[PDB]
Amino acid sequence: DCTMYICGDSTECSNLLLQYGSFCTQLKRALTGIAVEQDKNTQEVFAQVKQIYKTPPIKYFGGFNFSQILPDPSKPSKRSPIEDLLFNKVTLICAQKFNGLTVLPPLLTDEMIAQYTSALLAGTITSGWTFGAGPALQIPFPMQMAYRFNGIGVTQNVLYENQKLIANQFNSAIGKIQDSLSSTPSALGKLQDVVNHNAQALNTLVKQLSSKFGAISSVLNDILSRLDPPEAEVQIDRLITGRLQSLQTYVTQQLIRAAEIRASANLAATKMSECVLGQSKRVDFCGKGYHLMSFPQSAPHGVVFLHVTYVPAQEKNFTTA
Amino acid sequence: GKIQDSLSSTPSALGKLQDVVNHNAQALNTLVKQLSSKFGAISSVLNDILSRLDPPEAEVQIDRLITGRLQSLQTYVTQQLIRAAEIRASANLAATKMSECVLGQSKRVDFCGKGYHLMSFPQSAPHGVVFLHVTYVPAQEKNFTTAPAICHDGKAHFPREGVFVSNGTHWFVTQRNFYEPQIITTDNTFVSGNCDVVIGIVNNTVYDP
Amino acid sequence: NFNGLTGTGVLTESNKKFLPFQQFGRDIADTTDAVRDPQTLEILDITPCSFGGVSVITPGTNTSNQVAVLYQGVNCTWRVYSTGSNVFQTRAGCLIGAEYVNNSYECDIPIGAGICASYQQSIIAYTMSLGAENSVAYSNNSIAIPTNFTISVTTEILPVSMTKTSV
Repeated sequence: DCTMYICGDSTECSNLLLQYGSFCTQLKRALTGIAVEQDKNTQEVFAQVKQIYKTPPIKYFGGFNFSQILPDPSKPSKRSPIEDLLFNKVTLICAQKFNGLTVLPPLLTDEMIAQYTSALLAGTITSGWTFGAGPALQIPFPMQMAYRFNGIGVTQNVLYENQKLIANQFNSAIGKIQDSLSSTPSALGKLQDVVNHNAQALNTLVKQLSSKFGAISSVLNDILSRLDPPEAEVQIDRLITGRLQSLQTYVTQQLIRAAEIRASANLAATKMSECVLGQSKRVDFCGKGYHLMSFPQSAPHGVVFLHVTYVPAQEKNFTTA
Repeated sequence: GKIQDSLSSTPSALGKLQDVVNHNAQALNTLVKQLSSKFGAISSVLNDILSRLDPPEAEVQIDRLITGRLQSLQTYVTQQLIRAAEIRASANLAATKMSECVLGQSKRVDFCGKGYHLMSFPQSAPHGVVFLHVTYVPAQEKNFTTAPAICHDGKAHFPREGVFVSNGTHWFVTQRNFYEPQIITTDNTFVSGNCDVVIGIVNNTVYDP
Repeated sequence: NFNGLTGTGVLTESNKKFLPFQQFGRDIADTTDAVRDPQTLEILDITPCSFGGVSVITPGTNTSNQVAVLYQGVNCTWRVYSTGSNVFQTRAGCLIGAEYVNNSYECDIPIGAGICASYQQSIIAYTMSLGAENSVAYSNNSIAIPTNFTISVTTEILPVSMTKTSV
């Protein structure tokens, strides 16, 4: 708010603000613009298609235990247990809610976000890339791995002779990445630092509420009490100008971080477009090694892309002609 | 025949530049309207202060007026800086899109159009550009039965470019993304391995001249 | 006001341990959210008066004149005085001037937290609808092949410049 931040219930401070005028309106239009732009990033990072699907009931998927990515029916927030553990690892609401630090509630719930992620995962897993271009065209899953192998220039007979070992390796990889996300907190850091960075930004904001701009007190009402308005205004203008420039610097820091996270969100949406809806040949852009699969998982203000990739293991040199 | 009537229908298309134009306009309006303002001054006009008051104590209003004007123009120039940065990034993306979608056929899915991209055509605009992407979309489909392995003479065979299709009346092989019902011939399939390691195995015949 | 310093906000009964000569339970925001009664050994939680935050939801002037208004972060579970048609209690806040239907529709005008409103011969509100839902059956041999092959065109808009100027 313009007034009740920079003033109390003293309308003379608002009168001096109206003497200055219209500078807080620029901050208001800036914050509304960055808020609706963040909402735009959110709605065009996940809601690629309005045609929402759901999973088939049975899992005959070639011995692929997809239980960690499948939405758990026991939990009312029917999301993947991976996402449940991610929410558990993520760590200040009501005290900030009534001080002019008016947090805007998110227009998109985590339930519908998880629903969209589940829908796109189901569409990829039952149709491949066919739903990405146009209508959803279902395909057999071994057909999907065969075409994935042909995407990286690999013939399909080797897949159809060691798909059992491929399934066992994939299940082991799923178990080890489940342990790995629970192993170190470094994976959570790229979102935790953002959350606590916004928290300390608002914290130094509320500290600079109690900042002395050369007056007797940070509060103005006692200054208005001990001295007449012929006297106190020469302090009042200095305090309100200091609060105004502090707000401008805070808004500037807000918008530069908004631009940075906007570029990050654009890159994330690009990777969702490329790595998830198809097999890109951009090396290390869809993960290191030859990219095969990629699944996204939701997170508070974020998304984790897991990537299933080929690496060679055993080799031998031979004479070449 | 769509796109002209598509563009004259709604102003939401060029609104993505109209907002920038009117935002620059209202920014300049704010800068020219902040001349009439109170930076602690008795009047918002300088030579009126210099006329109605003596110099040597008038500068205590002139300096705060100066600081207010400088703060206003500094905020203006920083906001111009951030807009210039983001529009430069978007224009670099636009130049990349012109370099890929117009000068070739990129494989970046849903980047040079929607669906399988074929063509791209640029058209200029006041401080802007629009791209026309001609893409392919499938219309409607039909369901079929799949079997990868065809074992002839106890020998496994896999179709090369396409998959086996079971019409029920007859049994063919087609391409990967569309339908071309084609008879079994040796050039369409590669031969490898035994017939005891695969799922979806089926028995069928092959042609040789 | 109590012993010098003052405050503004509603007062409830605190339920936390206080020390001898403990008078201020100020948090990391340095706000007097808890105070000791200067007469008896009674403890007070201090929570400030709830602000508003007012937005108006209305279609076009050519469209209609019926309006609705949201006060965000208002726990009506009130302070509305002149009420309108009906009251609803979104997680965003307290909304009047509209009614909530039991079906979900397209989010043409978003209110927030999955709540979206529109116009029927009346202003209606609903939960956000995900879209058309269908599941394609999967089998060990189920495949789909397109039959007809159409051509579409898409129009996109990208900025280039702004007005170069000097001062």
